Amino acid sequence: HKPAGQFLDAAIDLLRRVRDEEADSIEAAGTLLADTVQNGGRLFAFGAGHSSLAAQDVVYRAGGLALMNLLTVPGVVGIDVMPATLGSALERVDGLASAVLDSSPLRAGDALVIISLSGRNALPVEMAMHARALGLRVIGVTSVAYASQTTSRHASGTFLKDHCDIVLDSKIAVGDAELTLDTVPAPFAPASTVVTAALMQAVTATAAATLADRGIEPPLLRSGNVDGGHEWNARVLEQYGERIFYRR
Ligand SMILES: O=C(O)[C@H](O)[C@@H](O)[C@H](O)[C@H](O)COP(=O)(O)O
Repeated sequence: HKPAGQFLDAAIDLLRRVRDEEADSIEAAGTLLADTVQNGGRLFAFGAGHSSLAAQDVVYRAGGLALMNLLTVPGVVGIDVMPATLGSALERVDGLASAVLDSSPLRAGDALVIISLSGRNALPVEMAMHARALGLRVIGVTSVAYASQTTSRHASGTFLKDHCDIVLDSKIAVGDAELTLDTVPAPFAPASTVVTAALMQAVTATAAATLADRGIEPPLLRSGNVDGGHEWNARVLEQYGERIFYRR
């Protein structure tokens, strides 16, 4: 009955829904990442604001693939921007996504994951449209419910899900808040980062296992906070440096 238990039970139920409903899509996404690695392509992940947190969770990560890179749009990487409200305004700016993609090392055949719960703003929609125009394969992590219950804020009238090769449904109901209290007018307690981080790890774990099953040793990193982790990782980062853009 207490709020903590209600929230955690809501988050568990959402993870169960992802496990039971998105198993085949997670497999397809992990397979696309493994194909891209095998074929010599690069891997990138993007999200704006709090959707950036799931993208970051798979980059330079203990237990994660060394080959996953972050596509950084300045001002929308997490909520670090001053003022934080500028992050929200930048999600509406047409042309930011193309500036960032065109400057990046992404090329035809690469894979880009785009995390956007709503999928409705100009920046993630444009990011997907322009990435596909550049020949990238695009995986979206998005709550498809928003596409029927909200209006697109992109000029095209379309949502992120309309421009993805693979769509992973992150299930969160409109409002991104799992609890209500009779005395309290706004809902509270968002689970979207819990779910998207979990979805992202399921995808990259699938990619790692798929590489392994093909006789390809997955380039996995170890935690730098267990003795010996940084030495292990140094080997891996050097080995795959050509497709890694967060170090040299
Ligand atoms: O207001 C909210 O819903 C979040 O606090 C906000 O930071 C969100 O994470 C970004 O606006 C990106 O939203 P999308 O994930 O829908 O792209």
